[PDB]
Amino acid sequence: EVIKEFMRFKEHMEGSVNGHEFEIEGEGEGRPYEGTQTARLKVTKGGPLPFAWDILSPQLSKAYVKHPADIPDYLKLSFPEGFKWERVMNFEDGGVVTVTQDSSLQDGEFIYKVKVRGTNFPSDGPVMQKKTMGWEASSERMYPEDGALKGEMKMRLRLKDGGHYDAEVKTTYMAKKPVQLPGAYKTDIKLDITSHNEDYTIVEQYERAEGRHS
Repeated sequence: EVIKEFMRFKEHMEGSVNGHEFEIEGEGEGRPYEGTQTARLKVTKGGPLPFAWDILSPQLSKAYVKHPADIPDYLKLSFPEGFKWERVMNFEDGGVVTVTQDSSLQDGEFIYKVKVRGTNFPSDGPVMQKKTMGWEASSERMYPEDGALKGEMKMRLRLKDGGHYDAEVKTTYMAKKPVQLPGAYKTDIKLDITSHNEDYTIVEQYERAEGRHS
């Protein structure tokens, strides 16, 4: 089995949000079959970012999702070659983030290359004003479509005030080879920022995800 009970990953992210370019590198580790992982991230160009780290967090690892045996683990099955994913997040106030990402397994470690593009966030919004405080747990609706695996969910970012700032998120996950697509199901996910420096140029995150029938 190429995917061991303990697996590390290395990741590179580049992109821009509202004209601000940046780059981030990260290294993480986790238990793929347990659906858990952590990562140490750092801004390597463009720091400090003038927008909420929260919008980048979900872009930083689907090989780490616990699945019952009766649900094909399409994304795990896709390794070592890997899979690619593209996403769009439509924020309630007009902000948008589109992402393209490549995942592969090279020499016992996952390699992630991510490109993010965010635009149209109001300068007085919670994103550009950094007033968000992490995501509430989500439940992504997974389903096979067009020979790919799709994911649909509304995500809620906590607002420093006490409210929430929402996003309708749509993701397409496509294995590099036609590994077995599963039927429709749901994945409960929770991502936590467990540590960060004041200006978020150094940040640590944890995420637990588990697939279950809907």
